[PDB]
Formats: sequence, C-alpha cells, structure tokens
Amino acid sequence: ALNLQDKQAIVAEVSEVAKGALSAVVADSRGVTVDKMTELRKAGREAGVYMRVVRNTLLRRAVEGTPFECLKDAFVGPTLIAYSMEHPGAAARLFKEFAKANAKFEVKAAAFEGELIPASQIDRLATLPTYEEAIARLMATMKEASAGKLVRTLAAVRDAKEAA
Amino acid sequence: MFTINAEVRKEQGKGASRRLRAANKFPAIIYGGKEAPLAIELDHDKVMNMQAKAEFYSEVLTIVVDGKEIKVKAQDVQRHPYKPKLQHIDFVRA
Amino acid sequence: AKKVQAYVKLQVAAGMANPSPPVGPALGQQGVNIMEFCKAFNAKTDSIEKGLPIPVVITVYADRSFTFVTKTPPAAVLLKKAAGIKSGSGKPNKDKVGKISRAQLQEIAQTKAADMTGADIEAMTRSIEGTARSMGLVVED
Amino acid sequence: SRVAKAPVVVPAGVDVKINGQVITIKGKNGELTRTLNDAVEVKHADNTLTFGPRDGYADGWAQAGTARALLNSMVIGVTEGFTKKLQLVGVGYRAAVKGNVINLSLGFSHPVDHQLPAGITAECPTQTEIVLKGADKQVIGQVAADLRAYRRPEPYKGKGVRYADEVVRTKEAKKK
Amino acid sequence: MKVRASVKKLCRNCKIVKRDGVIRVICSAEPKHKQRQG
RNA sequence: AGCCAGGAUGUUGGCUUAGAAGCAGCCAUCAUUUAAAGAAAGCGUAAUAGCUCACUGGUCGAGUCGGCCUGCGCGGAAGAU
Repeated sequence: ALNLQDKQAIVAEVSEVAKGALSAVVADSRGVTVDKMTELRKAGREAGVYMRVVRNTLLRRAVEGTPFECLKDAFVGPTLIAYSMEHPGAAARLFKEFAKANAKFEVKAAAFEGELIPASQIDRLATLPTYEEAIARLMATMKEASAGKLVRTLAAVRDAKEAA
Repeated sequence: MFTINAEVRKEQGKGASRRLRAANKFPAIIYGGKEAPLAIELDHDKVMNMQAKAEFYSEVLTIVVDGKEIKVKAQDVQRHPYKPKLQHIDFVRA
Repeated sequence: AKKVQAYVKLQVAAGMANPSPPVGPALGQQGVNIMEFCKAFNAKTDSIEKGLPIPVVITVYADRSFTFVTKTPPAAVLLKKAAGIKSGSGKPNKDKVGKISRAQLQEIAQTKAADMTGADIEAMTRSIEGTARSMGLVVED
Repeated sequence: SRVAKAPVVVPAGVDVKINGQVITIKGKNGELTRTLNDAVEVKHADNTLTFGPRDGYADGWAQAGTARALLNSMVIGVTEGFTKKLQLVGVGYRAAVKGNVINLSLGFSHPVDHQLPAGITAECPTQTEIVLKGADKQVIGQVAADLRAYRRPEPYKGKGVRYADEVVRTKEAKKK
Repeated sequence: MKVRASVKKLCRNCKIVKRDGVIRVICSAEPKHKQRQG
C-alpha cells in the first residue's frame, strides 16, 4: 500500500519527474554503484540534471493512470530515471550524456517534454545547441543559405572540370 | 482517551470472583461524590492493553454500562502474582 | 594483466617516508621499496605541506613497476592544523579541545569539495563539523 | 504455503498419465518412470499436472508439496537428467570410467569396485574428470555420493573427489 | 558431536533442526557446533 | 520466504597501536550524499582489502510477520535374577 502518506512521497514525485520534466531518460538499472553515485550524480548538478531509482509496483499504477505517448511501456520493471527541468539546449542532451558516462545498453527509452522519442530519432535532438551555440548556428545557417550553397556549387563545378 | 463497554455484576463472593476470571472477564467498581457505588464486569485482554497506557490514569475515559455512557477516571488496580493480568480495577466519576 | 594489486590505499608524508611497517601492507607485499616510492612521490607531490600524511591509492604491475594517485589530506588533519591543537580529545563529546572558526571550517570544506559527493558547500561545511564532533574539536561562529 | 496447490508444467516431447494415487511419465533421457503416492489426489490437463492431499493427509498440504516437487524433477528426468559432472584433485588417486565401472587408484590392496547401475551413463576426458547422465536425480546423486564415501575432500589440503563443486575451505595444524 | 543442552546457536551458520524427532544443532562453517540436546 | 542486482561519501573520524585496520581496544555514533548504507551485527583478507548482515531495487503472485495469554507433545530420563 504505497498511497499511505509515509510511502506517498515518491508516488507524488512521478507527476513532476516523468510527465512534468523538460527531458527524461529511463533505464533498467536495479542499482547505481559507487562510480555513478560519486561522479555521474555530481556531474548532473552542473548540467541541470538529476536521477533516482524507482519501484515497478508504483509505476504499474502511476504511468498507466498518467497519459503518455508510448513512453509508459519503458517504466515496466526496475527503473533508473534521469531528468532535467530547464534550458532545452542542455536538457535534451541527457540521452547522449547517459550513453557517454554510463552503460548505453541499459537505456529502455528517452523522452522530451515528457513524451517518447525513439533511439533512432532522438540523435539530432540529443545533439541540440545551447543558447550561445544556437545564435552562432543561426548566423552559420544564414551564411550557408546565402553564400555556402554558391561556394559549394563553385567547388563542385571546379571538381567536375578536373574529371575526364 | 478511551471508550469501553461493561455489564453490571451478576454474582459476588470468594468463588464468583474466580468464576468471572475463568469466563475471561474481571470485576471493577465506579464511585464518586455522594452518588452510590456501582459494581461491573468487563473483558480482560482489550482493557489490559488500554490500562498499560499512561493515558488510562493521566486523563479521563468513558464507560458504557446498561447501554448508557458515563465519564470516569481510573483510581487503582489489582494484579495476579505470577503475571500482571488484571484481577480488579477501581474508577471514580469525572 | 596487472597480476599484483590495484588502487590500494596508503597515507604517507612527502619526502619524509623512512619507516617501513606503516607502508609494508601496500608496498612491501608488492616488492616496492619505500625509498623508490618516495623519490617518485616527493617529486610529483612537492607542492603540499610535507609534514601532513597525504591519502594516496597505489597500483603495482607484473614487471614490479608501479603508479599512484593522491587525494587531499584528511578533514580531521586539516581541522587539527587549523585549530592549533597537538591532538583531538580522544574521548569526544564528553571531553573537547581547541577551537575553530566557521570561516576556517568552510576553507576545509572547499579543500574537500573536489573529493566529496556533496551538492552544496554549506552542506559540506556541516560534513566537516561532523568530523570536528568525532575528534572533540570546539566549533564556533 | 502456496506452491503445494500449484500446477507442474509438462515440457515439449514429454507425456504424462495418472492412475488414482500413481503418476506415470515418459519422454527422452530417462524415457519412462512411475511413482506411487497414497497421500495425494492427482489431476492433469494437456500441458499441466496438479496435486492436493487426500483425507487424513490434509495438514498443511505437505504431501501435495512433496508430490509437486517430485514430479517437477521427473519432467527433467525424462528430458535431460541430473548430476552432470564429477572430478578429483590430489596425489594420483584418479577418477575415470571403464564400461559401467569407475577406474581409480586404490591405496587399499583390494579393489573398491564403485560402479554405475542401469539408467546412468558416464565418460571421462582425463584420469581426473568424468561427465555423467542419468534418468532420475536420486539414483545418480546416491552413487555419486557413494564414490565420495571415503574419498571426500580432506580438512587440511582438500584432496579427494568433488561433485564439480566443494564446501571444504580447509584449516591448518596445531598452535601457531 | 556434543550433548550439553538448549541447542545453542553458537554462530549465524547454526541452522537448528529437528532430526529423528529430537531438536539438534547443525553447522557447515563450524562442525564443532554439531549438538544433539535441547 | 527463496532467488537475482546495488549495498555511498567526508574517512584507514579521534585517541591509541607491535601496527591496528568499520571488525586489537577505548571514545565520539556526526553531517552530507542517498533508491540506499551501524563512523558496522557477523564472516574475512598479512592488511589496506574483500563478503554477508543492516539498508535499497528486481523477480513472482497470496496471504503473511513477531510478540502476548493459554492447552498438549519431545528430549532432558544411567544399575545390577
């Protein structure tokens, strides 16, 4: 009986950390070990990221009652959840940051605005620029569209005149 | 604190007191002011678990007798010599 | 293969490592001489106060070569140095020694901030106060 | 207890039949076995067999728990068998096979003649290791135990027969 | 094997068992704790 | 209940100690991290270690845990025609 106020503290949190999060990552890990307890948890504090272990029996009532676009099947069994609440350009990277600092094969699913993004589709989203990178990518995108296409075309017609 | 339910004493004297305890009940009394004393009988194990609390003596409780509820405070207790089981208890009206 | 032990704990003073019983469980069982360790250790760990016992992890290989990595000195040794005491009380809470300021306790917390799991420097400052209790050191604002 | 009233699942290529107080079972490896148990009533449907106690045996479903556990080991007996490997370590005492008889060094002047009954088959890649197959867990476990009756691992160097595993970590001689 | 009494749980590995209808001590870590008397 | 996976950090706290460790002894028994961990109940390594327990998660699918009041059993219970 997890709905009892003494046990309800983790029951009420799923509404914020799984549905209410800006980014989330879900993994089948039964416990975190000293290495991730010491470094990966502490590295997340500077990234706007946090993470926790969650029980299956809770999730059978919580992710089935909460509306989710395909994401709730990844909350069956044990769960390590990792998540972020702010700065989209840093928050969306959590799937790659997990795959770099931890065993990438333990991830069940990854999510943005609390909804599932497949591991084959999240690649660009988990590579997204931060605010100071995005204004440089905008200047670069304006350059690529205006001059880049034409200098790439000049180099291509040059290379086509080397060939025989 | 508590609320408990009891009957009026059916039979009194040296054998009837032990016959009541063989029936898994024990005797008690209620007195106070200028009103007459009332003798009662009640069950052991549920009242023993309440009587073990400080709240049975540090504050008032209610008792039901003959289908009517009255307010009381505990005064005294008697026990068996080998184990602390309630032999008899005294109440005063509150 | 490494064949011998890896990342075994030791604590030792840089350029002052003469006695052999306090290093034998880490170095002597793995065939490493305390002088041969110290001529490496005191050159790669020259910047610290040599009089303090530095916590280090050591590793030895199948060819009797070795490597080592340091931690910052113990919070109780930093507290002893900051309070100016000869020793902790040895009967803590019931008996107490010295004094340290909260401004110095935060500098010990900053000295351990690279070597603890903590999320905030005031919270880690209460962790150093928890060590000050265990050595019987008086702490005041 | 909860399992004493639960079904035993019947594997692929296994066949089971019931006859009041008797279980009959067939397949591969052990190919055919049978047991009597008066203490239980038996039920069967396609891929499952179930037990429950008879009158005077009803206490804690204990004999139905025993019957569940027994037939759960018999389905493996008619599928692949038990006690798959046995070895020996020491100063030349040996563990090998010739026909159905164990080949070994004696220490004694006359042969100890440990041998395997019908329904058990064994082969050896070395004079220190034997691989074994059998129709049922008790009959192979009992003769594997008889081969270690006097040849069990000793308390100071651990030399002797091992069932591919051991419990003797050893100790040392008097007073240092 | 020892007699004594009270089937003493001399270590965590002392299981305490009923064998031949009598209470006994059995232990794999310390065979010295084999005892036949409650 | 079993089985399977995790079983933190300041920090080998202080004092002593051959030297000494969570675990040779005495004293503190705190704070942070944390799903979570006694400045460690028990095992255990030359010893720092390492492994269980404590503490957390899974697996699985109905009952289950310890004490209290109270009746009955067992062994404890060796002797001479």
